[PDB]
Amino acid sequence: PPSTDEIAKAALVGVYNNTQDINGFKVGDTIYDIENGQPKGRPATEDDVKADDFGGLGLKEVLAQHDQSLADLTGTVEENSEALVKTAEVVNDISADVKANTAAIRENKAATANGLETRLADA
Amino acid sequence: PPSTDEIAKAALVGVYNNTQDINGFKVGDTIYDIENGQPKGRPATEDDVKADDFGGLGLKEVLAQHDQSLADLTGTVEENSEALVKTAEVVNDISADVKANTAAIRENKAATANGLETRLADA
Amino acid sequence: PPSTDEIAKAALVGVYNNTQDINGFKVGDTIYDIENGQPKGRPATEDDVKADDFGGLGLKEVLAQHDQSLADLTGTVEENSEALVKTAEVVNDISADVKANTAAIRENKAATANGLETRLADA
Repeated sequence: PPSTDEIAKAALVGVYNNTQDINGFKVGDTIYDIENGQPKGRPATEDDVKADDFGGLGLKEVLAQHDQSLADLTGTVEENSEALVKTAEVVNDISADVKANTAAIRENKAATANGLETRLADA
Repeated sequence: PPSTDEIAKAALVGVYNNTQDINGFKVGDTIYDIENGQPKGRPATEDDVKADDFGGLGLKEVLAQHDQSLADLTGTVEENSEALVKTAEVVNDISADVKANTAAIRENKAATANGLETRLADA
Repeated sequence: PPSTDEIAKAALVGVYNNTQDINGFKVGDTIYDIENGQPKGRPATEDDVKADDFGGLGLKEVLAQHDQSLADLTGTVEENSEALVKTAEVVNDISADVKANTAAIRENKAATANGLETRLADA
């Protein structure tokens, strides 16, 4: 069987490894495992750091980076939403002016006494 | 050296601390450390909660909040993408009408017997 | 009291559980607890997997999924930002053409000798 002493040491080493998973590690930090039922330390190299799923940052630090990313990205998305509204307002305005002008173009597309005397004269 | 008993107790306390990191803690939860090689508990105060990198939420809960944020933010981004397409369609439509009207404005910008008788008469 | 042996075993089991929280588990993985101060294993069923807050993925894997989501979503948001700029440029262009045409429509909306002789004749 494993003695109480071996169990205890394996638990302590396990705890250390989870603590590095949570809090991160860097070049030169001790990395521990169990060998001959004894804890054995060696220094983390840059290869160990690169082999870690998150480059040794630890879960807490990656989560903090995600908080910053989320807040920043939400800010850009908010700026884009407002730009969309402003653009839609302008476009509707332009849509009214193009129709008013169309109607104007349509509209502007408009294109005895004698016997007595004789007897006397005879004398 | 540290006895088996001290190793075991330090491992148990280490486990408890990682478990609080993962699952969170709140005011009044016991916080444990090792003193004189013995585990020692004290109550978490609001100062301890505030001093934690994630306010005592724990890694699981912060990750759940990130799941909700991601799903919500992706929904807004999806709404913005569709608004963009609808806006582009309308704008292209307007772009066709402004050119048709321009051409119309261009186009509408258009702006013996006698001797015998005598001898007789003599008589 | 709890013996050193019980403390050690409880620490080892605690470590295993945190390690599954961090790294994930799947159907058929051993799940351990403490019973009669002894560690006791049983196989994870699909019910256990479903009962886990993240379906047994583990914190590292959920964080990796969040990295992929963040990078992808940031890419869409970047595409939307550029589409917005291109749309705004086009709209401003159209806004200039609608005003030029308006002014054109306005402008095109334009709509003794005798006594001597007698004495002689008498002879």
